[PDB]
Amino acid sequence: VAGTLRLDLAAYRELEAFAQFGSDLDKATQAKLARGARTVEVLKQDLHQPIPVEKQVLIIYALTRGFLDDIPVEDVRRFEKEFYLFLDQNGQHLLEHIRTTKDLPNEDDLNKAIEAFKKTFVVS
Amino acid sequence: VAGTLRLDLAAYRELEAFAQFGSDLDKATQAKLARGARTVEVLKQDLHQPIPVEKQVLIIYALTRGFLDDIPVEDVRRFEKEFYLFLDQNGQHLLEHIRTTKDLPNEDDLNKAIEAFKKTFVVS
Amino acid sequence: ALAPEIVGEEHYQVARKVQQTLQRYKELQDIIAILGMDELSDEDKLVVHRARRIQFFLSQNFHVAEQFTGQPGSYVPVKETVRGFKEILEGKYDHLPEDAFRLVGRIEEVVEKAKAMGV
Amino acid sequence: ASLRDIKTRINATKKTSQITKAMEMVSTSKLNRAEQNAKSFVPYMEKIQEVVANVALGAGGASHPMLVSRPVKKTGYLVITSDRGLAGAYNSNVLRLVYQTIQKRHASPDEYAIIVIGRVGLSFFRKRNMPVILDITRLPDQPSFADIKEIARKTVGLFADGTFDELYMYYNHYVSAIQQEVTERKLLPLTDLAENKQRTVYEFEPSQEEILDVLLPQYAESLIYGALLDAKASEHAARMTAMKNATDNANELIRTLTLSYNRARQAAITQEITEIVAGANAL
Repeated sequence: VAGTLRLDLAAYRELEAFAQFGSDLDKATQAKLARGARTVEVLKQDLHQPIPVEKQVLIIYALTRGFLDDIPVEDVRRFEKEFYLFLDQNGQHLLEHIRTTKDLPNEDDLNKAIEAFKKTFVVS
Repeated sequence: VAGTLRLDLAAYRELEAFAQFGSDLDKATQAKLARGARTVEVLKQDLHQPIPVEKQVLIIYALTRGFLDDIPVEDVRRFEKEFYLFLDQNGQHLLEHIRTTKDLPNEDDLNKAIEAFKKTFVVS
Repeated sequence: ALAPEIVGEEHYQVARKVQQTLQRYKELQDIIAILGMDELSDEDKLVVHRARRIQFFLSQNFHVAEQFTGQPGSYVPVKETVRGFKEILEGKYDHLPEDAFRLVGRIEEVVEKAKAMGV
Repeated sequence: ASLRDIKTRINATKKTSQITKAMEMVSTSKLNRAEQNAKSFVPYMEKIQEVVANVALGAGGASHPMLVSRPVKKTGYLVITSDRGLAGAYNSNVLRLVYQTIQKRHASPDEYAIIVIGRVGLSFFRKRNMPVILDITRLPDQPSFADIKEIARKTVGLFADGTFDELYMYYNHYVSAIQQEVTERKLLPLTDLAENKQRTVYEFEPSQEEILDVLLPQYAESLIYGALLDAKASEHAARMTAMKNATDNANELIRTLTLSYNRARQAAITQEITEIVAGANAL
């Protein structure tokens, strides 16, 4: 999951200085800026609150697979918090699989879990 | 009289730093540029030519009040010389009052004397 | 010695104007290098046009340099120098190419060189 | 210190390079939309050109003054310029050509008139005291027909009222990202009109007089709109090219400054170490 995140962050850092132009190329530059803003919001963290590696993997996968493209940049943090809560509530099989195999679980199962959480998520 | 001159010069320099190519041409910017150019022209002086503090007070008063805003920049220096000559003959009581009380004379009398000199001045 | 009471009022004024226009041309150098001549205002074009010719006219051919170039050299009086620079500042020779001002001397040699070149 | 001065100059040049790159990207984005507008405008112009070619010649004589020349007493000049500068020679070429033609073929004090589109043209003709009748500025980056319909109608009416007997228009034509030529068109009165191969004749209702009297102003307005679109495309392309050249110049300046920065850094290190060693030896 790390490679795509690195590429997106590099593109956003390249194009960051020109973010206040909404008249840019509607296809490439706008999408890159929209992905980079959410990436930066995801990479933020609270003080003295470390995150388990499995939850980090899951949230970065969700960010890099486009599931966050519709969530507002200001609500990305809340999306992450309630995603962690939803995970520790009813994604114990995925968490245990990641912890005990060091490898990603089934893609379809992960996508279904993410979509199910997005169904119950509320946007301000 | 000279409290606002520092603000005037600061605005003039800040605008002139880019106004020669910016083409912003806003009305306030144009007025500020003209006022700053006139002030810069006023502030020039010749070697070994001291002038009394009362006459300095009067000339910066005329500059700041905007009475010379219509005078051409190239004509500003001749305007100042003619103003000193005119004060050497008329309005001498204003100079006496300034040098005796360390304060400005009545504003209306100074304004009407300035207007009289401006009327008798030949604009080139 | 560059004082109005020593060299004369006209000499002092011409020297001050030449220095002022040269300083303005020097200031415009960064903008010229970055954007080019296209972005200068209408009067800045004139400032550059006069300044290049003034800078070229400041050059001279020397008597001691004849053995290396063949140019006989010149001796320009101060009155002729002041008159030529005043004429250049007044815009009298704005049409001549700037190469005509390179290594001549008197102001008439500029006209002769331009006419020889074909202006 | 020279090191800090060079560092500040490098930072300022980098900021300028970034600004110019942003301007270039924005200019390319706007050029795309300008090309889209130019593509969209084609069918209406084609249809009106075919109709006027069919109706004006072959179907009858010169029933309207706009089809036949009259003795010249005044000339109308329409110039299209950008509202903002910062484009390479785009406005300069048009203004210079117009002024040169006016001075060398025209310009009795009351023999001409100017229609100005653009703040640059307004400032130019005000500074040179050139008389101007009509004015329009602050046009959108992608102007619509409703924006210039009023000014085109006013120009057509002024021509029809006999204020001036011929009208000329000057603008920049778009060819590629590099070439923007200045083109001159005798807009009025309709001296040249192409032949159309369809050769279709309708039953005029009413007679062709009113048909032509309604059709010709629309043709003139369409021509004006097409010229405006071409001018906008040329302006965007010129701005893009100028910004690219500015970025290249900034990069060259940056590297030439980095060389001096390295030299000054070495000199400073040498001086500091020499002073420290001399102070140590002094004891």
